[PDB]
This record gives sequence, structure tokens and C-alpha cells, in this order.
Amino acid sequence: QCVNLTTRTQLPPAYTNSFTRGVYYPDKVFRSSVLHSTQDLFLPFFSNVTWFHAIHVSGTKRFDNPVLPFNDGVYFASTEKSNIIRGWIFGTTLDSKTQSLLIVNNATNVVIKVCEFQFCNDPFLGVYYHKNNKSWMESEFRVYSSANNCTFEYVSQPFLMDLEGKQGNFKNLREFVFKNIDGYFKIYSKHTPINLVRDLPQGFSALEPLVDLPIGINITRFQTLLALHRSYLTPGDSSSGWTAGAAAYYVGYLQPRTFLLKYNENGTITDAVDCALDPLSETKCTLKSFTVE
Amino acid sequence: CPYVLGRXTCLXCA
Amino acid sequence: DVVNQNAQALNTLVKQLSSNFGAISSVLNDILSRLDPPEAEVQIDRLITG
Amino acid sequence: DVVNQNAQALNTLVKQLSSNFGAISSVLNDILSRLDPPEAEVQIDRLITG
Amino acid sequence: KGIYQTSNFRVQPTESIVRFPNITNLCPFGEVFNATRFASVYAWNRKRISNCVADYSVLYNSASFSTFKCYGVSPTKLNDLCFTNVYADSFVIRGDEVRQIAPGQTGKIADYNYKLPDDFTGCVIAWNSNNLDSKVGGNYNYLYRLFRKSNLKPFERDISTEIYQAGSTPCNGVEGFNCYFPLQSYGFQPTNGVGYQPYRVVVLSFELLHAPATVCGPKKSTNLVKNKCVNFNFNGLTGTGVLTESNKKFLPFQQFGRDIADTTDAVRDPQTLEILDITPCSFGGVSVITPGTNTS
Amino acid sequence: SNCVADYSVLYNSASFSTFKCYGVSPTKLNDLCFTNVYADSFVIRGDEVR
Ligand SMILES: CCCCCCCCCCCCCCCCCC(=O)O
Ligand SMILES: *[C@@H]1O[C@H](CO)[C@@H](O)[C@H](O)[C@H]1NC(C)=O
Ligand SMILES: *[C@@H]1O[C@H](CO)[C@@H](O)[C@H](O)[C@H]1NC(C)=O
Ligand SMILES: *[C@@H]1O[C@H](CO)[C@@H](O)[C@H](O)[C@H]1NC(C)=O
Ligand SMILES: *Cc1nc(C*)nc(C*)n1
Repeated sequence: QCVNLTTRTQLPPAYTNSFTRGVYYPDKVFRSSVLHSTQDLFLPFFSNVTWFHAIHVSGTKRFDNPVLPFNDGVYFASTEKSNIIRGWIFGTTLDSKTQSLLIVNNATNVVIKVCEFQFCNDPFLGVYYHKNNKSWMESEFRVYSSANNCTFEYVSQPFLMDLEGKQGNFKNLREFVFKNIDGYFKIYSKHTPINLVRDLPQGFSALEPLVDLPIGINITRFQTLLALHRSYLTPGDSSSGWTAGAAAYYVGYLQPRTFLLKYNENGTITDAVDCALDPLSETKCTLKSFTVE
Repeated sequence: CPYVLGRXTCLXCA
Repeated sequence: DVVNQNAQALNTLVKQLSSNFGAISSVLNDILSRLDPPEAEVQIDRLITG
Repeated sequence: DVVNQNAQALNTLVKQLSSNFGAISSVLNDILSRLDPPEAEVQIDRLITG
Repeated sequence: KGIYQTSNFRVQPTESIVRFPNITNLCPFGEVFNATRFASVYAWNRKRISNCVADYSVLYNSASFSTFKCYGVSPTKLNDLCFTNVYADSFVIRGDEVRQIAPGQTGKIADYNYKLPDDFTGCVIAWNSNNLDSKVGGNYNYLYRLFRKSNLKPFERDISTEIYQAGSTPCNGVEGFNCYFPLQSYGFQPTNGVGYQPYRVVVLSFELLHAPATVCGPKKSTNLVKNKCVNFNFNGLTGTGVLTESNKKFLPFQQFGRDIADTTDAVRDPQTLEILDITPCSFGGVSVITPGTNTS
Repeated sequence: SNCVADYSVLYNSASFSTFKCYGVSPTKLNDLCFTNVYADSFVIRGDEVR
């Protein structure tokens, strides 16, 4: 059932730099040792991306799951150590009057559904820590109150998913590009092992294509689903007796841009030029070379 | 008829 | 004569934008405001080639 | 500069085989394996002109 | 007398090669074109088709299609190709609204119910179904969206039932004067004239010769020969050249490889997943020296 | 003359069997203005509709 969370500490939003991220494979065609120019919905180089935290200093307490616009596609970056970001919510009004897309990982399966969900104001998943067994077990799944008259459903193969709330450094970076073109929800993704404390790291990673879902719906807003922690160390009711594991995620927006990608000898995209960034990069794209005399 | 004439999905009836 | 030849070449290049080149019009925006992108694309391709 | 200009001209001539010239594709074999001889004649005529 | 250039040295192909994936099942023509029930046009049904052979000649006993129009591909090539991801959109419309299942069309169905993209690759199939979807008292189970505030985007499905404000007074979620339910019933009767009779529409959408393909036509694959100039047919992509072993490492979502001229010079063989390099057989210029045809 | 060409009000009661526009795409018909509009109405048989 829908639980409105409390004990949130209000801070101003944070912003960071995207550097040279968000580049994905534009097609499914092998090229090697080439410099290929293409125009697509890309995240521009050195973009002002929005930064959202999940932290319990205890002493600010941030659990950021706002409703953001979708625009022409979304770049999503998640720096995590222990499995906090579980999926997303896509739609227009996010109630029973319209059709919406749920992508979720409920620690056993990956559920992709397209239905008229009556979404909660504060949707989240939950892990409970048991002192008497030293185990982290999934307890709560409060995303929607109803799901009626609906078309697309997918449940993946079962798996056992690690839910221990580890401490230290952010160990995994997961980057996604979401597009909604001609009734197709295109998801591009890449995972990278990292070791850092905060902020979005600089570097290049080419997002290989993950899936295309024929959902056929209208999408203007989206919302990330996070998982909180409850234990004997966090007493109270359902609204207040909770804590947040540390995670960060970063949101950027794609626009139609012309990029110059570099395929090396193995066929992997290793570098890119954003031709509309500065006149130096426009000269780089005109020269079809990364080096300017 | 699922609805009367003029109502529901039978607005354009008669 | 050199100055006149260069100015005449530039003015001919400007005046050649009024040709149709076998398309239905010479204005890009008049083609784009009367045709959907499939039927517009043929006329835009004719203007591009010309 | 002479060697560089000649090699650049030949490489530009090779690289211009990737253009569509208003046709549906740049590969002859992809056009020929998806169309009958009439519409393939149209697309190959566009490629031949380019 | 002199020396004259001629045509370059060309080598002709020796045999023909067809390489298609190992697929044995036939495509569900009975489940798609002979289903017991069809969806409404506002809630049109999309079905994914994979791992089968598109032998549409088995439709020839029981199809009788009145409309069959393909857009990105000639019909006579349909037996020689492979299709990557195939979707079948099934619905029922009026006879007069079949012409609205073309791209770049306006009308009630094309704006509020079902829209095709401007770059549409696939085939629209429509046939009369007055003997199935019509009854004597009138069949009113097929609905269409009559009222909407904006046109649909391509391949977008709207199943909302919000009350449409047709005038200036707000509806407040209830119907009445100038406040109408957006879905309306088709009136299907056997005595209706043609154009007021039900028509079943199946729209097949696919993408050709750029991705790995899984649905393929009724072509028998041959043996894979190498180191010789042959005519090849890899997953519907034809051509001529010499096929050799390659050290290219294809990513799992890739099927073809292209060079700087954007011609296909690498391919993954669909039966045995090995990377082959395609190299054209014609190579090398030829000149001829003569002392004159008059002299000798 | 002097009216708004809102043809969506025809969606209630028309059910046209032939609708073919020649100098203009149908999807552009909501975005344009028309100068010298004439309607020629008559009755034929079906085989002469082509
Ligand atoms: C069951 C759906 C299979 C879809 C296969 C992918 C598309 C390949 C082409 C199929 C053509 C559809 C049937 C055409 C029948 C034409 C017969 C006629 O003209 O009377
Ligand atoms: C949660 O908050 C929203 C908006 O403030 C409200 O509409 C809803 O009724 C609340 N739900 C509960 C269970 O308090
Ligand atoms: C996760 O979701 C799937 C699909 O609804 C369900 O079968 C499974 O039991 C769920 N697992 C948990 C732990 O809730
Ligand atoms: C999509 O949703 C937005 C907001 O609800 C709406 O303004 C827009 O018209 C919708 N798009 C279509 C094609 O209906
Ligand atoms: C029986 C019936 N039903 C509908 C929806 N409409 C008419 C005219 N009649």
C-alpha cells in the first residue's frame, strides 16, 4: 500500500558535468578502424546534469525520487555500491487515466509491464535487515495500488540478488539511454566497475544496445524507484522508521546532435567528437580527424 | 444494445 | 574586368536560387508547408541536386 | 603537396561511394535484394547519376 | 599503333551459395490470419513473430485478400529475404477506412486510432470479414475512437476512456450535453453495403538487412564454400565475391560489417556463427599493345 | 469563402470511400489557408469514380 515517507531533510538540488558520456552505438553494424559521423539523439558534451542522492548521515537524510520530464530521451547514470536503484516509471499523468511503463527489479525478477497503474505519491522498494539471522530480505514493494486493462508484460528468469547494505566506495556505475520513438522504447545500457566516493566520473564508455520494447504509449514524465532499508536500528512507523542506503544518480537530456565516433581495430567505439560543442570540434568534424594542425 | 440510443458507445445511434 | 567577373559570378549564384530544377517550387518553406516529409522529400532532393 | 592532393582526391572518390544521392541506400546489392527490377531500376538510376 | 587501356581483369562467379538460419517451424499464419477474435482498432493487437519460415503460399488455400500492399520491399522479393523483428498489428475497421491504413493519410482512423510512420517498412493486408464479424441484429463489439484532442503519433495506442469536452462547459468526468464518450460502436450487419461492412486488417512491420534476422523465407540453404568467387545470399542479402575466414570479432547484436565505402565486407554466417570477409573477385587493369591493325 | 475548414466535423456522418488530394498532402490540410475554393458536386455510377 502507498506510504508517504517523512523525516526528509530539504537541501537545494545539485548539478554536475556530463563530460564525454552518453554515447551509444547508433546501429547494429560492425565498423573497425574508422571515424564515422552520424546524427542522432545524443547527450551533448559537457552537459549540466542533475544530481540526486540517497544518504543518511544521521544529519541530513536524502531519499530523492522526484518526477522529472522525459523530453526527447533521458541519460541515466547510477553510481551505487549496494543495489539501491531498482528501476523506473515512465508515463504522462502516472495515474489510472493513462498507460504507463514499469521497469523494476524486485530482487528476484526483472519485471517490465505497460499498464494503467495508479501510482503512489512516494513509490519505493524495501530491504529489512535481520539481526537474529544476519540476513537482508526484501519486504516491501509499494509502487502502484492497481493495474487494470493492460497489454504488455515481461518477467525475466529468477535470480538471487545481493541486498546487504555494504559500506565504503561506490563500486558500480550503470549508464542507460532511454528513447521513445515510433512506439518503441529503446534502452541502451553499459556497466562499469568504479571506485569513487562522490560525483559523476569522467571517462568514455560506449553504451551497447539492450532492448527495444513495442509499448506504443505517450511518455512525458519519469521517476526513479529506489530501495530503502528498515531494521531494529530504525524504529518508528512505516512513514518514519526507515533509512536510506548510499547511492547517487544523474539525469541528463538528449537532443538531435551530430557526433563523430571513433571505431578502433576491434570495433569498439573508444572516442567521440560533439560537432556542435565549440568551433574546434566543428573543425574536427569537418576535417574527419581528432587532431587539428 | 450495450447502451441506449445517445448514451455510451451508442451516441451515433438511430 | 576581374572585379566585374567575380561580382557577376556571385550574383548569378544568388539568382540561381529561384530555379525549380524540375521540382514544384523554388521556395523550401512553400514545399514544406504543403507536403508531408515523404512527398516533400522528392522536391527537396530535386532542389538539393540543382 | 602534389602526392597529398592526389591521394586525397582518390580517397575522396572512394569515400563518395557511401553516399545515397537521394536513393534508399548506397549498396547496390541491398537494393537488388529487396526490390523488383522496376524500383531497383529507379534507385540504381539515382546511384548511377550520383 | 600504340597501347590502349581496356576493362579491368574480372573473374566470373562459379556457383551460388544460400546461407539461412536453421529454422524449422512455420510462421503462425493460422493464429494471425485465422484468429477467432480480432481486436478493436483503438486497442489494436500487436504480436511478435520470431523463429519461423514465411511460407505465405500456404495462405493460398484460404486467404482471399482484397488489399495487399508492401512499402519498403517488392512482393516478389519476399520469398528471398529474411526479416529481423516482425510485428503483426491486427484490428477490424469499416470497408471505407482501409485506405486510411496507408502512411501519410488523414481521417478518423488514421488520426485517432491507428497511425503508420512516414518511413514504414512492411505490408498492409486487409480482407472482407462480413461472414464472421457481422450478425443479423447488429454486431456492436468493435469500437473506434471518434473524439480526441490531438492526432496520434505513429504506432501509438490510446485506450483511455476520458469524457471528451466538445464544447465550452467542463464535463467533470460525466457525459451529457456537448460531453461525449470517446469510443463509439461500429454497426456491422450482413445487409450493410460494402464500405459499411467489417474488414480485418493485419499490418506486418519488419526491418531488413541491417540486424540479425530470425524470420526467413522458404529458401533452402546450401553448403558454405570458401576461397572462390561465388554468388552469396546471407540472410536475404545477395552479392558476389570471395568469402574467406576473418579475425573480426562481431558484437552479439551485429550481423554485417561495412568498410569506409559502406559496402558489406564482413558477415556472420547464420548456421555456424563464424565471421567471413567478403572480397570482390574483379581486380587488376589490362592494356593491349598493337603495332596497328593495318600492320598486323 | 470566409470560413474555417475544420473537416473533423465530417467524422460523425460522412464515411467517404474515395479521398484523393493532388497538389497537397492530406496531413497538411489542417495547417494551410486556401484562396479560391470551389466545390463541384455531381452524381455518377461507381465504375466511373476512377
Ligand atoms: C504469420 C505472419 C508472418 C509474417 C512474415 C513476415 C512478412 C513476410 C511476408 C509475408 C506476406 C504476408 C502474406 C501475403 C499473401 C499474399 C497473397 C495474395 O496476394 O493473395
Ligand atoms: C500521500 O500524499 C498525497 C499528496 O500529498 C496524497 O494525495 C495521498 O492521499 C497521500 N497518501 C497517504 C496514504 O497518506
Ligand atoms: C517479483 O515479481 C515477480 C513478478 O510479479 C513475482 O513472481 C515474484 O514473486 C516477485 N518477487 C518478490 C520477492 O516480490
Ligand atoms: C502526450 O501527453 C501530453 C501530456 O499529457 C499531451 O500534452 C500530448 O498531447 C500527448 N501526446 C499525444 C500525441 O496525444
Ligand atoms: C443496438 C444498437 N447499439 C448501438 C451501439 N447502436 C445502435 C444504433 N443500436
